[PDB]
Amino acid sequence: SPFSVKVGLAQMLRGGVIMDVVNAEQARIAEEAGACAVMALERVPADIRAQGGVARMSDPQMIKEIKQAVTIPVMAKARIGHFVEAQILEAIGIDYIDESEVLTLADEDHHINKHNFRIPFVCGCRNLGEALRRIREGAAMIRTKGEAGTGNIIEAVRHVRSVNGDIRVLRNMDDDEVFTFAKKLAAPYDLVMQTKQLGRLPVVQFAAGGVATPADAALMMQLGCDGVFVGSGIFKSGDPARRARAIVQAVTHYSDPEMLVEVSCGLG
Amino acid sequence: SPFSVKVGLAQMLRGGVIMDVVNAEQARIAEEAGACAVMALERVPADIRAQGGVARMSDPQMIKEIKQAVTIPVMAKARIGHFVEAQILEAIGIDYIDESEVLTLADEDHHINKHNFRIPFVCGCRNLGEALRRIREGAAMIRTKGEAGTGNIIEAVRHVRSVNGDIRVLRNMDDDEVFTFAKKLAAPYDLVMQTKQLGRLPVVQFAAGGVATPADAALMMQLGCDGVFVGSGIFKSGDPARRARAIVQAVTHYSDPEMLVEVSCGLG
Amino acid sequence: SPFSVKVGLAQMLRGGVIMDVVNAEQARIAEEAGACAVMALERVPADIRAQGGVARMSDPQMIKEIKQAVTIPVMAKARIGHFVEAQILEAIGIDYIDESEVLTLADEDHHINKHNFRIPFVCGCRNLGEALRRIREGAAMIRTKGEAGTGNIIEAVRHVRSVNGDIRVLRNMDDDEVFTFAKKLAAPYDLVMQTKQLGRLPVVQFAAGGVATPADAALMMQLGCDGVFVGSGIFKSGDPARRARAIVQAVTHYSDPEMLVEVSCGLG
Amino acid sequence: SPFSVKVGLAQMLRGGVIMDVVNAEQARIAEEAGACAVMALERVPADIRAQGGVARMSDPQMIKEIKQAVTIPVMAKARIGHFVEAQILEAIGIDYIDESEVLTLADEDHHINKHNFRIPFVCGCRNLGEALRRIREGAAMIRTKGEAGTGNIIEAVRHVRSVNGDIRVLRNMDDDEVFTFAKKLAAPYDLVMQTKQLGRLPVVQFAAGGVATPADAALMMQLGCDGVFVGSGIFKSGDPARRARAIVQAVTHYSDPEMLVEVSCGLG
Amino acid sequence: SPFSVKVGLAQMLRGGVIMDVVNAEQARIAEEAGACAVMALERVPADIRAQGGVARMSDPQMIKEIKQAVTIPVMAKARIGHFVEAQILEAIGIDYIDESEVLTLADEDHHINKHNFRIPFVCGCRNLGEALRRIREGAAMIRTKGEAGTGNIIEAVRHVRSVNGDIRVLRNMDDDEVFTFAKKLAAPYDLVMQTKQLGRLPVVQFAAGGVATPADAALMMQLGCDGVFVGSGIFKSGDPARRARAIVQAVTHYSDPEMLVEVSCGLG
Repeated sequence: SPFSVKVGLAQMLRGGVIMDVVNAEQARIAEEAGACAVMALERVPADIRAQGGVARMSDPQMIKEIKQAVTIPVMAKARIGHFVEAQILEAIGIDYIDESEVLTLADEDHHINKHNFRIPFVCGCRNLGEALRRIREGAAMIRTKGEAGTGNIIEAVRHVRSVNGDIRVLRNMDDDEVFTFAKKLAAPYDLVMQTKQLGRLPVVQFAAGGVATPADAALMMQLGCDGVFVGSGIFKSGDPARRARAIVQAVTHYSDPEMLVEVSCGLG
Repeated sequence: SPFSVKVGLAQMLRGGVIMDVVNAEQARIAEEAGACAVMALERVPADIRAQGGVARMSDPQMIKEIKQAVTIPVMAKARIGHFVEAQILEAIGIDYIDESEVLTLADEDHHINKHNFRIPFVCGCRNLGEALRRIREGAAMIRTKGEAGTGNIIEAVRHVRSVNGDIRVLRNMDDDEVFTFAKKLAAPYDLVMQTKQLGRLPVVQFAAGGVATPADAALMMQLGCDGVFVGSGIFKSGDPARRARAIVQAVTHYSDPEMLVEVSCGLG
Repeated sequence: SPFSVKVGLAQMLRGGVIMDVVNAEQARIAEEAGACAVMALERVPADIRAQGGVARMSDPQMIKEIKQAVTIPVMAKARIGHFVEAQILEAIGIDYIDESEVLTLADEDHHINKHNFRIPFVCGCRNLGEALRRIREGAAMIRTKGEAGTGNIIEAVRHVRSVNGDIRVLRNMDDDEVFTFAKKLAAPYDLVMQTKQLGRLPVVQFAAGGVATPADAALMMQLGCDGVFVGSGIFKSGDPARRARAIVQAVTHYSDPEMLVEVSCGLG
Repeated sequence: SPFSVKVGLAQMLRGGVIMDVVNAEQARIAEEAGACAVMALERVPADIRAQGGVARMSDPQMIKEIKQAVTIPVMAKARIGHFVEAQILEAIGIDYIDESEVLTLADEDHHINKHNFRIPFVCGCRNLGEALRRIREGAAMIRTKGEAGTGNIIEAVRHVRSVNGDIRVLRNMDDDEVFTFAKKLAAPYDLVMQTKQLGRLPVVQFAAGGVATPADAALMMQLGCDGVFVGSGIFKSGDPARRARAIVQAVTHYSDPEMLVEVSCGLG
Repeated sequence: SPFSVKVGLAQMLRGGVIMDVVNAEQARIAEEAGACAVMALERVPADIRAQGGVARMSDPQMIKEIKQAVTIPVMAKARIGHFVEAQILEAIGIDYIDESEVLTLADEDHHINKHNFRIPFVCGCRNLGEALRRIREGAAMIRTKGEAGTGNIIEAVRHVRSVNGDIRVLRNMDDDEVFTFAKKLAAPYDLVMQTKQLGRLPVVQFAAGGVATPADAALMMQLGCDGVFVGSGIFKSGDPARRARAIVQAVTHYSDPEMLVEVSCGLG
């Protein structure tokens, strides 16, 4: 299928960090720091909503600027259910669309049908049922919804633990009981059974929302994530290159405390 | 698959009437009247529950007596979730097991995993979501839950209309909206989409529970059922052979009022 | 249209009394007493429900017996929503079908589509909205739901007053306000506007349920009904011929107190 | 009828964009950009209500100025239920009256009787029942109520999906069930049945309220609208001519992502 | 009676506009513009209450100034239940007292006994029952309570429609039912029956509260009012003479759209 191609595409991000960037300068710092992809963002949606505005797809022009500035994959956000925003993003020729709850919802009841696109989608989830629903709709990659722009990892920890815990429950579960389990999750039975066989999520699972420090990033990796997303927080500080490198280093060496000491020492 | 074989098996019952019988005499009357199958029943579960007892699988001996007495397929009831009752019934070599809510529930949370058997199962449903869940569990044939032993068709009409109505809703529905629809039904998405393509249920759909008269049986057929189940009510009356024939005739000639007049004239 | 033909058919009953009969003897007494039609009834539905049973269409045989016994029109009851019962009744060749809430409901959500039949239907109503809904479905004649087999006129008076009162409200109403009025009635606007122009119901309106005495029958006529239905109560008394005649006489001479004295004097 | 003439009048706007304008300068920009009509507006009602004022019909003088400045049809708003505002607008000789919930309600219980006018009316709706009610009152054209002056498309998407979804439900629905369906919609049965036969709304259906970007406009068209309304937002920006052209282009080429990229590139 | 004399006095205002004036200059503009009476007002009660003060009878001196300045009748407000304020107003020799809910209530439970005065009273009402109660107390003229100093006609429309609608209901109503109707209105039966015979209110019925534009004034007249009250809004604008004349012209020519266009064109 093209689906498995998209899934495979997403797997090459495993082990990596993805950074929110608002311009080409930041994008290069990200790339040099060793980010595996960048997320293009006209403005931080936190700030647009804090001022009571609607947060939409970013201007294609500014996305084009970032796509040119770097050789690593570029991602951008479409509003949930806004399949035309996604068509535009596909046509600009970015690598991944993030169907993002951080932007203003466009459809209260329906997500984008992501199978109708040739490029892979990221979606958020709070639990396994939601993850499996996004995947069936054609998401090639899952992140935690976490908590947008607070710096608080508590929500991301809840989500990772929730998802991973249900997968562990599912792995050992009497097969006869999986029907009821699928009902309670309101998830497609066929994806539930596949998740059972795999013993993990059929797609790459990243942590997102709240990851603020190297320690946070490493925690996410130790809890069994495949990678992390980081916000614009990195670039709103001193030596952005250093803070960027630190989080990449944390994710690469997530089980080496000595390394984590080094990258955290003197960050502010 | 063996699944499609079981589904195909069940199609031979299309256009037919299935009658509850409590002995071999009744079974022969049923067969001669033109019933397409019989349902073997130690005792009427209505009466066992009315006297506050538990209603279980029938004695294999009495089932064996009925299997011998007739050449039409024989069905018997297993309690919901009682997979060992089903194993016994399979080994006796009956034709269809009815996983029946009319018997005392054995498992509050789980139905039998019907895929683990080589003979086909009937299950009940009140709506499409329930039907699709029973099918995914491996039911080869669906009936309405209706209302056991009241003679009141109202519940069966509700169920037929409910199921058929949702199928019609599903047939025309924007494909992008079917994901959410599957969530709301708590039904496997893949079976929902298949039902959409077929424009009907993937399995034979019978009416059951409350069908008392020729008019009732014909109504069910006109509402789009593939056949009907009838209770032991038939044999608690004056000329059981006549009443039996009448319901068969009603189902065969369900769109011929003239015929329905004839079979109803002078029944009591 | 055939609709207007059915409406016209029903208008021939204007000024008349319709009597429930359970056999041919009673039917002839009814006819000779001057009833404009008879309602065939295997058994009184009151008694079938009082014993917790289901009340359905009557046996066509006993209906045939009554159709033969008399030259006045014969009516019979179909369960609400039971369109096959109605097909049978049509094919027997009776004159009017009563879609009757006195029988056990067959469809909780839908009435018979009465346009699909060539013979006229009676329906019950409690108010104008309900009346207009039954008419749009193709009822040619409206009766009050009243109160089955209590002998208590209070419900019938409520219904007549309700319907007539809303018609009077409608007759004078600002045309610009009729849209909202139709919304509140949940009735088809086109039938509402027609009722406004006519200043009465587009169909014959009879009183039913609770009419026990000559005084009751005359009251209904004075309140603006076109005729009345009477139950089997008549025949559960002395000189049924006398009691029958009395109600007919009451309806014919409903504004002549002297007559009403005469027919009521010495009845019980 | 004059009704079908008004419906036909409105159909000429199919495929088009209608823009809110507050003066003649803006009106010409709209016309040159390729708008199919303009909506004349003294002031943005959002601002009048935000300052706690009453929003009424616009001054006829300023409407006259805009009618002269352009050759495309002119629309103006009357308060709901304010039939005299509508008479004035008709007499000024504008092309379409919008009975608009964006203005201060004049009649809590009744809309204008739009049949009493010779020029066509637009009304808003949230669902099919409301649409069919406005049409029966004589609206020649339906728009979504959406959400006035937020730039948030979510309400408009809900409304389109709602209306279109119920039409799809209605298209396939058992005819016998349409009576109850009309009751639940509180909509005229005759218009419900007509909508069933047509398989779409008897009138042009436009999207309105929240449409902010080319992507939004195209989404509405992809969801099956016949055209869109846009607010004064367009003219509160740089090169208003460019932003205006962009939305027109988006609606014309709503299924061409490449086009949508071009018109969205560099908009701000 | 003196009552019918007062009623007749009030009828000579039929067809007219009454304007709130706060000085003699405004009073003359009103008179020249063709107002049929003026309402003397020390200060706008809206402003006295907006500043948390009590709004009472106006200073007799300022009322005397207005009575001298014009030859048209002068009205003034007394607080509800404040019969001594009314005695003072009578003694000053004004023409009409308005027992006004716009002023601070003086008696929570009782209105002025208006029969004890030789000059006619105006009272407000929201519905027919309230109107009939005020009349029995001796009001010679009824206005809607509407909504003081908002410019919003919605409340006045509600009241007119309410009153007129109940009168229409009453006109056609079965006489036998009028007793209960009077109970539900908590209105004197004798005035209810009189209103029934007349087919309208026994006294002049004016619209008041919210009438802001010519269109508003004409709407009130088209809904069946006998005249309108207008607030000080007129004089808080440009060319007060023009705006004054416009509303008078609107009420005189309330069914001529062309006229309404002319008087509304260029008002602001």
